[PDB]
Amino acid sequence: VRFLDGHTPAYDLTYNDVFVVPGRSDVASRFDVDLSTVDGSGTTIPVVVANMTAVAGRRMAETVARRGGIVVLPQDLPITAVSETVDFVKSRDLVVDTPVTLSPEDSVSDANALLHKRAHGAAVVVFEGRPIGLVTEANCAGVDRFARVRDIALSDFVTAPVGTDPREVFDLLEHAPIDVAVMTAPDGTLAGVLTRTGAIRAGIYTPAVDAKGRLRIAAAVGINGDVGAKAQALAEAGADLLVIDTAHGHQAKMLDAIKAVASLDLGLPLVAGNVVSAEGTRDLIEAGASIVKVGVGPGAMCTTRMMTGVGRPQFSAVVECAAAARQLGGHVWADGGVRHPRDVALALAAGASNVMIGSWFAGTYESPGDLLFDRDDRPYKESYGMASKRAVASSFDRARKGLFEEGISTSRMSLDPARGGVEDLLDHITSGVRSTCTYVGAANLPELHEKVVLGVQSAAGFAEGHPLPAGWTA
Amino acid sequence: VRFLDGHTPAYDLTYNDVFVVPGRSDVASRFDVDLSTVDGSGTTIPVVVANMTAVAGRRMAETVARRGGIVVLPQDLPITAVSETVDFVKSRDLVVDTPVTLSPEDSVSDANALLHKRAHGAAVVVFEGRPIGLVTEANCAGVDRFARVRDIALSDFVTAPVGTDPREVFDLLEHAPIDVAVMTAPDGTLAGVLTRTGAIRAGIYTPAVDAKGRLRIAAAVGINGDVGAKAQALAEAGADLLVIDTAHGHQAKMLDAIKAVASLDLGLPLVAGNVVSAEGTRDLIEAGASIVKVGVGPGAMCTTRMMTGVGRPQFSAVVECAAAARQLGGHVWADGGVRHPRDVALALAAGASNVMIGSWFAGTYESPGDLLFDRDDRPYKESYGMASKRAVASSFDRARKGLFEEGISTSRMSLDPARGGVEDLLDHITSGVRSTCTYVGAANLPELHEKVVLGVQSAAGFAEGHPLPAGWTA
Amino acid sequence: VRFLDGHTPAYDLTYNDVFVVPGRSDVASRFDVDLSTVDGSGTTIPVVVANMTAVAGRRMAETVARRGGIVVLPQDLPITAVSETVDFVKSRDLVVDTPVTLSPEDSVSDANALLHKRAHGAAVVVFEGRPIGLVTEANCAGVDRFARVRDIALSDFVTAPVGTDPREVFDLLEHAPIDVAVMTAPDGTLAGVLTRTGAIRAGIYTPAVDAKGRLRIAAAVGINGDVGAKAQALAEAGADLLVIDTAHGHQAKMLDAIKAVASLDLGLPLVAGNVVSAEGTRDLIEAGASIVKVGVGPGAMCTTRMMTGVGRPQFSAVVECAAAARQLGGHVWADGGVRHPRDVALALAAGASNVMIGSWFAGTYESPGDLLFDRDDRPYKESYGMASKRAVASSFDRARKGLFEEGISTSRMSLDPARGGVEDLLDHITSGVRSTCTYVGAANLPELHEKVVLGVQSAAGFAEGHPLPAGWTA
Ligand SMILES: Nc1nc2c(ncn2[C@@H]2O[C@H](COP(=O)(O)OP(=O)(O)OP(=O)(O)O)[C@@H](O)[C@H]2O)c(=O)[nH]1
Ligand SMILES: Nc1nc2c(ncn2[C@@H]2O[C@H](COP(=O)(O)OP(=O)(O)OP(=O)(O)O)[C@@H](O)[C@H]2O)c(=O)[nH]1
Ligand SMILES: Nc1nc2c(ncn2[C@@H]2O[C@H](COP(=O)(O)OP(=O)(O)OP(=O)(O)O)[C@@H](O)[C@H]2O)c(=O)[nH]1
Ligand SMILES: Nc1nc2c(ncn2[C@@H]2O[C@H](COP(=O)(O)O)[C@@H](O)[C@H]2O)c(=O)[nH]1
Ligand SMILES: Nc1nc2c(ncn2[C@@H]2O[C@H](COP(=O)(O)O)[C@@H](O)[C@H]2O)c(=O)[nH]1
Ligand SMILES: Nc1nc2c(ncn2[C@@H]2O[C@H](COP(=O)(O)O)[C@@H](O)[C@H]2O)c(=O)[nH]1
Repeated sequence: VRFLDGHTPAYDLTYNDVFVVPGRSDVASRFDVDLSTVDGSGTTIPVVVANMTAVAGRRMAETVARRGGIVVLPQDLPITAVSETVDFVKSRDLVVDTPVTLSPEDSVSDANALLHKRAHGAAVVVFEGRPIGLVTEANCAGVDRFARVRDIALSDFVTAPVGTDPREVFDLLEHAPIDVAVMTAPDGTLAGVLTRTGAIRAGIYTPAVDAKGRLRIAAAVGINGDVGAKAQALAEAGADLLVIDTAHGHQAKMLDAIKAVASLDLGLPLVAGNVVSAEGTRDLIEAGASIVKVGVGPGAMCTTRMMTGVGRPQFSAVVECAAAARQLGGHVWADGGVRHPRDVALALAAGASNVMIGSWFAGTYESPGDLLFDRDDRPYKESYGMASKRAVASSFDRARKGLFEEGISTSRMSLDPARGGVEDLLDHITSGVRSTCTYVGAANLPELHEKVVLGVQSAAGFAEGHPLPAGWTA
Repeated sequence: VRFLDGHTPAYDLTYNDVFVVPGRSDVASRFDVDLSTVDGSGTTIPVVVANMTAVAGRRMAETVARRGGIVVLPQDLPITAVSETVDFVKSRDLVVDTPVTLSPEDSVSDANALLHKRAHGAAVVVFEGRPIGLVTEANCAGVDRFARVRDIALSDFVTAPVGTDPREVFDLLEHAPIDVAVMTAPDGTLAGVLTRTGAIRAGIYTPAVDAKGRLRIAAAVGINGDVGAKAQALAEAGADLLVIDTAHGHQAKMLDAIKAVASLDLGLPLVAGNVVSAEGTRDLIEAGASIVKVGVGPGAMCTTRMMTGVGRPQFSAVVECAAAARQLGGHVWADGGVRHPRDVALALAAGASNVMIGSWFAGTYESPGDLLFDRDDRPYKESYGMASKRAVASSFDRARKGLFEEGISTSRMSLDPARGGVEDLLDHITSGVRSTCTYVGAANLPELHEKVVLGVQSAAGFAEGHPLPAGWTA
Repeated sequence: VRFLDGHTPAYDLTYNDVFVVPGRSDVASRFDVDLSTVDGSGTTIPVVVANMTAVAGRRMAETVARRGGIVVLPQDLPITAVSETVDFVKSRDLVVDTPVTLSPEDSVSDANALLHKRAHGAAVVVFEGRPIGLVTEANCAGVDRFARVRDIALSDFVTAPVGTDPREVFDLLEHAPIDVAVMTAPDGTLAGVLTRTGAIRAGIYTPAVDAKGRLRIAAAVGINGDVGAKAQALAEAGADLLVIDTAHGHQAKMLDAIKAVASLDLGLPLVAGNVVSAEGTRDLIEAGASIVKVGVGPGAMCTTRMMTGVGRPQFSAVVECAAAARQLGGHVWADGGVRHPRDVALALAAGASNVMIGSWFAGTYESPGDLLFDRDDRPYKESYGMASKRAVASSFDRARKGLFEEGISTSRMSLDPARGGVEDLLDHITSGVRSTCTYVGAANLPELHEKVVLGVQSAAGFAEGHPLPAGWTA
């Protein structure tokens, strides 16, 4: 990248210490620029969900892939579970979202636990495939948590067939007291759900599709065991991207695993990490990987920076690894340290093909973790790190390792009471990246890398401006 | 009853204004006295659970009937639901309690919502009828609320066949880290659960059984509609006692309903209410009822005392109605106003055959209401009154009545963190009644009525002594 | 009245110390009993709004008279103001309520200050008489308080002509997101507003009408000055009842004023007060008054009980004055001390023709005082007493009296966040009185006096039962 004249700091910079100065801009609207990545991951937006078990899940995978991102399935899960997740994700529609389906035979608790699994805010109830009503939080607040759901269904809900123009759906939901509309198949069976905000998004975003036209999804494995067999098994079942993720990516085991996956000629683009050095990035590229994950240490749940002096400020690491990868035709991802949309924009301008986002997304409805309400009754979720799952390999055997593996750190990730959905932070991040592109004047992401000019700011320089409202950022 | 010389107050007395003075006592241990009632309800202890939908339920019915009480099924429930409740209650064992059964296919939320449905504190998991482990609160605290239960089962649990002496079970649970022991059938199938405290109680209490030997249960109906048909339907399905419960028991509709049930010659003893007058009690006895419920107004959720000057201090009402009923060979129950075991003892000495307890029991695990945790994270349940269900009889039709029916009052009934089970308040109440009998010197409940001497105390006289600890009383 | 045998207390009783015991009841539904008073005031419900400047006003007068009560215009107001109030009150419709009318030329502050002047919760906007939309609190929360109202009008509102059956209106508002429906004249001009709850009430209550068919209203004067001229002036302008109200009603000036008004032969029934003695009541009856107000001292803002030993427990005073008035064919009103509906029921059973309610009603939208929000942001109003206006008669002249007149006491009267309207407390009071009548078994108010049986309870006897929720009672 290009820095301002005289900006040659003697220290490595994180996101807070570096900024972007505007430049020659010819575009006007932020919809003119495109966010499609060129790394081969196929994402039309530069957002990638991390490999954390508290962030990556079925609902988040489907939701993010619908809006143009990709989600990496967490490492160390049964092959059956990840295969089922992939089948569900690629079985969903490209445009209409799937609501929370409940049969009247279910219990009220089965509703109250699922209304917050999606950003819709109101689950749907189906009877032999026919959607007969909606179930909201206000309906289940006063009822026993184990009465039949049929006691809670309300018949005031908007219906529309699949293929309906979102323009009409928006006006239908304009006067509807509930922001949820049921989309039904031409035979009347429930096909999905189209939120008013989701209806608006349907014309803005474009889903990341595979060669068949289904939602893209990524899977991950560790370096322990037969990495080749695990990668081949994940390839058999649906998979659009392979990510080899470890706490330390500059290991001999890392290179051996990359070589093992590359020798299988699966055709899937290969992603590895993490290294915060040009030497590590070029070594991983040479080993056969197509993409190199960068961040080790800036992870919001990563205690390596505190257990050990090992780490690096994220921005400088991304810049160096991006230069190293582009010298060899590879690509890199920024991993961790993503608290604000400015982090996404800064990492993308630093040369990353896209940005891998972790615990920030875990504080949303679509995250696999269950929603909790704190002492002050604010929506939040307890996000936790991968810990030993990123490291190399009886109860005594478990205790021998777990005594010295870094503890599973947990942070209270609060949701924004209004924009609590993952699509809402996707909107924030996409708006930020588009604003950065317009300010720079670049119409596409490689142009965003090429034309950006960066500068160094002090701690007080980070203080100016307006901070984010509650819940929009970690 | 007999009052002290010169104690002729000019005001009606509640429980707080009256006390018991000791007398000639020949018994020493409180196990020497028996608490069996003579009203025909068959309860070996004078505790009866109220007819409130927040107190009476399947679990409370079974638990209280096991320890010698009886529970009245709430009025205005479907015939199928009450029939299923009765079948379950009479299908359970007389000695061993039933634990919370979970299959490994269930979700973690289905456990976490049920561990607090019983006072055991740890649910059991069954696989094809074989109990394979226990599930406690500490196990489910850190796991996602929708993983399979099999991920939570712990194999450290005590096993013992049915018919095992509780003496051995107590010593088995002496060193067991979990206070829950699994009782299994001779073929290995799960038959029930025997808590250490429950094991101790098994030798103290004696269950209230019917003519067949199954747990007794009572059902209730209102005065609206075909009361005779409803009573006959409740008689067809298992039922050990019929309670006609209304907000006002001195009505012509009340007498007509009593006559209708009496003309059916069901044989079941008939209970009616509520009247706080001797004239009302004798009228209800003449109408055909065998038992008259007394309290109207002292109910902890009854807002009639505040909506209207209508009401009465509970103790004087119980004394007068007891005298009226005993003049005619009938029996009476104290209804409402039961906050402390002293209330039970005072009502029983006042002449009531047994005591009908309401919202105090609703603050327990066995109550049908779901357990909630307050702002300070203390276990409590939101108990609510019957409201319009105790009164005589489209959405407009519902709004016409509900606008003027008394609102469903709700109170924050806190559980005691240690003795939160309904059996624990049963132990407190039974210990109090036995202590009252020993202090009076009576070996049986009619002797408790006959030999008791009461006195009147001021508000300051209620201040002396030690108040109950948190959660033991409402 | 009749007390229980042995209930002969040595102290005068307030509402809290006395209760009602049920009796022979033949009626079942509380709509069977009628609440019409026989004192000649014409009120179909026993609720009368006090003479306090913080309670009696145009909106409260119209609202209470619509539901069957009467409101006494405060003493010491200009003749023009009370004449305008009377003309407005008698100019309104008997069934449909009038909403808050706003022209688009008005300011947003003129809306935000008026949305809380009525219990509707959403004002109406008219353009040349045509209602073009509604204005709610949520609409004005985010806008500058001085933009034009036209920027706030929302067109989603239900319309219905006058004479429409409330059955259809209820179903129309069933799915409407706003609880406010606009009632329009057959030519399209705005005629009033029919709230869903108001639509239900329209079939329950019956308005108190004059000989012409317009809403009844009462006016009040002091004893100072030419009381005859003031009464004649109030008679010229519309008036349905004359109330001579003073702090001390057993004065020679009181008798002289009563004689002066009686000599005018206005025909309007005459009400005077206040005396808490049989001698005072009979003296005021002899002086020419038809009704005697009783309470002096129990007033929630009356500091006479604290400045002076002068006063009386309200219930005993009402009983004695009721007996004194009925010995002479007169009638009495309970004045002050009305915190709960039980107070209304107890005073009515004590023999009062109806109940005069004060600061309890001032904590409502319809009260003339402006709504305030406290430190915790809870809706409340600062109710204040009449102070020197109830007593007999330059800045020095003002300071000479005001230094020794009792200070204007002020209390923080909180509204219930849900049922904050005066019609809602009217519903509570009417439901309480009807419940008392049904428990007693009386079908009409003189029968409620005749058939009621009362008893004395201690302070602990007042503790039993459930307290009111927040905001329902003072
Ligand atoms: N009735 C009903 N059950 C559902 C629905 N979605 C999920 N479930 C059930 O709830 C379980 C947990 O839901 P998931 O969201 O898949 O699980 P999770 O661990 O919370 O999150 P993921 O990582 O997305 O799997 C599923 O295995 C189903 O048994 C729904 O819409 N309706
Ligand atoms: N797996 C499992 N499900 C249970 C168990 N007990 C109850 N359930 C289920 O949970 C539902 C609610 O339990 P109940 O306690 O009967 O219902 P409630 O309304 O909370 O209380 P009750 O008044 O006692 O019925 C039942 O209808 C069953 O479907 C148990 O031990 N194991
Ligand atoms: N635009 C508009 N102005 C109103 C409305 N009602 C009252 N006002 C104006 O606001 C003033 C105060 O309203 P009122 O409620 O009559 O006065 P108050 O002193 O608050 O209470 P009252 O004792 O009922 O008179 C009136 O004199 C009118 O000028 C309304 O519906 N629309
Ligand atoms: N070493 C380590 N890294 C973690 C852990 N949990 C998450 N990470 C890293 O941090 C990233 C997410 O960081 P975030 O975007 O939440 O700031 C993950 O993609 C992963 O690279 C953990 O427990 N240990
Ligand atoms: N009028 C009335 N009585 C109630 C209500 N809920 C409970 N009760 C009465 O109060 C009794 C329980 O009182 P507790 O024992 O909780 O003080 C019940 O058995 C019933 O008689 C209600 O909503 N209204
Ligand atoms: N002496 C006196 N009585 C007052 C004052 N304000 C109200 N009152 C009395 O108290 C009554 C209202 O009492 P409430 O119904 O609010 O308890 C009024 O109708 C009036 O009789 C005041 O300032 N002084």
